[PDB]
Formats: sequence, structure tokens, C-alpha cells
Amino acid sequence: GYIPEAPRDGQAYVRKDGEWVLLSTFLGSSGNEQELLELDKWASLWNWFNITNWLWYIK
Amino acid sequence: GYIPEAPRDGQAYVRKDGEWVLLSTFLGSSGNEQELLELDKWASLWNWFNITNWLWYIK
Amino acid sequence: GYIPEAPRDGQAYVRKDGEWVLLSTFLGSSGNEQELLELDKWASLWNWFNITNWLWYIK
Repeated sequence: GYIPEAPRDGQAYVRKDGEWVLLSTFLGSSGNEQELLELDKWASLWNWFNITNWLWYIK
Repeated sequence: GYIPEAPRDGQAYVRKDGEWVLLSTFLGSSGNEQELLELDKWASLWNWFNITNWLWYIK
Repeated sequence: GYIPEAPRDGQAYVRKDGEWVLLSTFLGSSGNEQELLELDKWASLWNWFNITNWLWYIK
């Protein structure tokens, strides 16, 4: 059929069940961004533990 | 001016080549969900391999 | 009270501000896909450093 009409608030919406649903809901954000941004956190520690990396190297 | 929407069965589709295309196809689905869910699997072994971590700690 | 129509060139767009916006922008692949595909690279070395894993195992 036809159903052209979506909200305009700068946000993004997808076509689902003849309804506008925030695409972000299909992305899986707010429930998996952890694994996406975790490496950024763990990397910090690993990146700092380099002190033992070089020391042992030039020990 | 306007284009026909897709069916209504709980699924979602995007605007591509004037046709309905499951967004999931754009997310890759299985084509990259592996690296997204791999750490969850490998973490398990690493997490259970802590037995040797504390061992050295408490000797 | 309707949607433009979106272009037809093989690309895809979502419903945003009453305009066609490449969903890919919401997937995340512009100055961050690195952290997404980095593990694939670093894994190579980690996967290769197994030489020391088995060596120490079988001495």
C-alpha cells in the first residue's frame, strides 16, 4: 500500500511494521557498545603494562 | 515523489534500489558478528585460566 | 507530509530529517572501524606467538 510520512527531529528511523523505528534499535546500541568500547579501556592497562615489556627487554 | 513500503510481519527494511532490503543484510549478520561475539567466547577460557594467575600470586 | 523518494544507484538510505542518509553512517565505519577490525590484525601476532606456547609445553 502506501504510508509516506515520518517524523523530522534530526533522528533516524527505519521501516518496520508500517512504523518508524529508531534504526539505533536495530544496531544494538546501549547493550553491546561495551564490547565496542571495552578494548579502548583494557588497552589502557595493557598499554601501561609496557613498562615491564621494555624493562625485561633491556633488563 | 514516493515509493511503495514493504510488508508488515515484524521485519524491517531500508530504502535501496527502490526496494525493501532487510537492514540486517547491511549489518553483515554472521559476516562480522563473529568478531562481535568472539571475545565473549575466548574471554571464557581466559577468564577460567585465572587459576594459574592467582597460583603464582598465592604460590 | 511525505518522503522524497531517495536516489537509485545501488546505495541505501534511511529516513532522517526528511532526507536520504546512508545507513552506513549509523553502522560505524569512519575513523573507528579500526578498533572494530584491529583485533583481526593483532590476533595474527598473538596467534603466531603460539610458537612459545607449545615450545614451553613440550620444552
